[PDB]
Amino acid sequence: IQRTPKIQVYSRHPAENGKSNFLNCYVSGFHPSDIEVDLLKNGERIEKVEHSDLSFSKDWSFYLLYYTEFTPTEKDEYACRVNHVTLSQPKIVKWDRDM
Amino acid sequence: HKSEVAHRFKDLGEENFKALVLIAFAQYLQQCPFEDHVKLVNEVTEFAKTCVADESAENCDKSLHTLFGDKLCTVATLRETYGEMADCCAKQEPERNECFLQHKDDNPNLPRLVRPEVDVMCTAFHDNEETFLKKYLYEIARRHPYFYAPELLFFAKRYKAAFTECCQAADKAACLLPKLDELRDEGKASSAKQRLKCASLQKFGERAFKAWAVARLSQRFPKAEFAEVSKLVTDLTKVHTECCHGDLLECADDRADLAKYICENQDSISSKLKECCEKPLLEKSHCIAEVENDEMPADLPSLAADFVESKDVCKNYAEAKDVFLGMFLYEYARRHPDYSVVLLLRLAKTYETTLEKCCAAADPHECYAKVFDEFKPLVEEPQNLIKQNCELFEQLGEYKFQNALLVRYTKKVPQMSAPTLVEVSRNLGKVGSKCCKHPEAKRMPCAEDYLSVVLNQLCVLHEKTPVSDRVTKCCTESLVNRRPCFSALEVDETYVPKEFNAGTFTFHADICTLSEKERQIKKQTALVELVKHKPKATKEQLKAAMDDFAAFVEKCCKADDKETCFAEEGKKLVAASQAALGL
Amino acid sequence: LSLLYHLTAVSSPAPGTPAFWVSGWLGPQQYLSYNSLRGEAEPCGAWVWENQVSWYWEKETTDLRIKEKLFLEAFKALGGKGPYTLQGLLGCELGPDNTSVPTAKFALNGEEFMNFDLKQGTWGGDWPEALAISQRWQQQDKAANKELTFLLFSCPHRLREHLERGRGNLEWKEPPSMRLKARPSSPGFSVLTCSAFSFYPPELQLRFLRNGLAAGTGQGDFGPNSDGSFHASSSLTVKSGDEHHYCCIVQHAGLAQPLRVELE
Repeated sequence: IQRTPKIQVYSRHPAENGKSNFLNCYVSGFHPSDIEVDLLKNGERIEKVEHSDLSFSKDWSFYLLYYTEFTPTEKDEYACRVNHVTLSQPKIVKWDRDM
Repeated sequence: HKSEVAHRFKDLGEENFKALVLIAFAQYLQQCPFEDHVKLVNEVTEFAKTCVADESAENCDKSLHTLFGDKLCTVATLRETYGEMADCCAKQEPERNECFLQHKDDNPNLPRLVRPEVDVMCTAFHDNEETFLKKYLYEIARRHPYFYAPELLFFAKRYKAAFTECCQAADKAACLLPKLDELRDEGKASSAKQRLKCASLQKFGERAFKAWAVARLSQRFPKAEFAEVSKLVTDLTKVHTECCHGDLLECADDRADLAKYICENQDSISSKLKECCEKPLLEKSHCIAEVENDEMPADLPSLAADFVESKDVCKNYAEAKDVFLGMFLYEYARRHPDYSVVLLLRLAKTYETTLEKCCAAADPHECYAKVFDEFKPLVEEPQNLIKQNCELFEQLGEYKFQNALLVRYTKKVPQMSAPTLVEVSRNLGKVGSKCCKHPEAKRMPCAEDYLSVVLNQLCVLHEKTPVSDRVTKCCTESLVNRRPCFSALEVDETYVPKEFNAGTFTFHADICTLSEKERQIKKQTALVELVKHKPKATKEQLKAAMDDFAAFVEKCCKADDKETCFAEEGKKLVAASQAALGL
Repeated sequence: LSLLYHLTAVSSPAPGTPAFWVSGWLGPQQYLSYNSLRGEAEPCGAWVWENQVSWYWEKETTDLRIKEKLFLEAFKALGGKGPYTLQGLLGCELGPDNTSVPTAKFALNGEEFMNFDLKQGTWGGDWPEALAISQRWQQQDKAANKELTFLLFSCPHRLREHLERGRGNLEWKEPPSMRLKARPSSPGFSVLTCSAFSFYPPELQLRFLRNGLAAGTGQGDFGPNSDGSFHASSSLTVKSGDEHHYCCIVQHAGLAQPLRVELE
């Protein structure tokens, strides 16, 4: 069997231009466990992004949290890029603030 | 004998037999409730009395292993309470008793032994003396599964004595509490010593223990002939081999026999035993075991003649290597009563390695001629090491000294968890308190003997749950060279450091409600973690990072909203700490 | 409240990643992490500062190294190329009075297929794969015994010691910070999103009102932050220009009463 990842992008605290924060990409509900995740800043891969342990849910499906410290601005555009055997093409989800 | 249980009960008598079985049961089943063990002891005792009355009664020829096992497995089958011991009960003898012996827990997860108030103890002692004293045996045996059983009988007698003496003192607390604290400390030392004795037999073989014994006894009994010292060593070795294998009744019985023999052959042994030998059984054996060193026989000829100059050195060595080295150790040890046994054993080893090389040379005499010049540096290295550590202990105080060692050992063994490392540093750190106060000539032998004891405790536990191959190597390579091996370990560079991560850092306000010494253990955990994040960290990088931690705990604990502050100031501490360590 | 270990082995890991890793959970908080590259069981998060005993973490490390070997041996019992994923959920929940209920379930390539029978002390299942793995594990000296001990002794003892020693970590309460925001969605409609940031425990309720009357639950999502606090939101489609008649009500154990949230 195979399951497609679900992808959420959100910040740790309510976003405030100028204030330091963490940006989070939570990928869940997938199988098998091999998955490629990148955060993007103005379209560019961010270099040193941290991630939690690949863990799993009651239904055996995998999940994973990628994060980086960031300071929101009006100008800067963030997103999460995810690749996985079930995806015919890599999937980009944009950070839409407080949504 | 036709009945082993009869024979031991007859030789030991009921009081000691019952006390030893209690000890035995408590050491096999450390988690078992007091009342259950007493029950099992009483039934074994009922069975012993029957066999004494009639040595052909049914089952009286069963081994003591089978009887004790039968009794232990009425409760030890409950895996929920007893864990891997349930596996032992799934087996037949002799495999069963061997399984119990492997599950003796050197780190029992058992509550600290808090005292009641003095009045509650004294009332309990008056109301049921018997039960009060069995609990002492139980509570010590179960926390120290290799405690030397005959000596624990002696400790129990001292514990009784303190209560008998103090419970009607004008100031009961002032009389009693210092006595109980002394016993507690002597018991810990005694247990630690015996554990090292059992480890040397079990993991380094019978000759390792024989060499220790020859050394210590030759210092104690320096006017005895080698033949007499060997006889004593053989009997002492049988005794400890039985005790360390859980065969306590036979152990205590042979020990009484040794004590008796020593006391009937004083003129062959020592001039210091006269008063020891007038005492009752347990005091007698304790006294003989701690008796002061006899005076050395005067104007003794050099070791050069027999161990360097003689033409028969290689021959005598070749036929009987352990015996010949026994003779060396006897002659060296008796002339140096002030030396740690570890040091003496290290010198005998050096001499052994020298003959092994040189007796295969074309000219053995010339090759080993200077063998004694090897010794003086081996005597000085620990002296200097201990002098440096004592000075450091005196300049820093106990808490900072522990901190200095904690940094050292985390660097050496970053694979260990923080609580282990904090315990190891605390125990190593006690070397400063126990030894540095003694005169210079007793500092070094105190330090070296105590450090061997602590490291052995680290080793027997590490063998059960290993985390560093370096520790294993230092634990297994050479018993006598353990301390130097651990001393020579530098920062482990195989270890991949913990990366800093603000996002997973969590610290709550619960430290504020902690005492001074509980809060110090948190600072020590912080230290361990810093080092794991950069093993090569300097003292001054760590000082800075620790200063950030202490300021962070002092800021948020006095803040109005405490939990918010630890939440809020967490990200910056992590950033500051990382900067302090050069990232 | 329960202590559950999440165990995963893969036959063909991506290069530089572990073949076997374990996260340990006390309720919804991760307390332990382990993988086969580093080989150390370590505390996570607040648990790094637990008043804890010497050799505790080393014992966790030793028990998981055993599990590592066992999980890798399962692939040899299946044999051939796979690739395979083997997952286990092992642990316990504290019961009525000094009692414990175990859990010991396994899944192959995403499907539950095997469990451990505590009465009989045997792994078992129905599929031939379950038989192949169960039988390979049963053959090994001590494996079934170590599993029994791990589940019936070590797990409830560990659990109880964490309840005693880390009560403060489990009884932690952080209320959410709230935002209610409207964006355009499709022509003639806006999406309203009620967002809850950085809260623990995970149980939360979001509701929408229109002029004080019930407007719906909305469609929600939920997720963790890096520190094991949580994030949630829900969204409700409303007419363009109607947004300001709506608000959001949140309920959580960290708030003294339910909090009303107005548009920003």
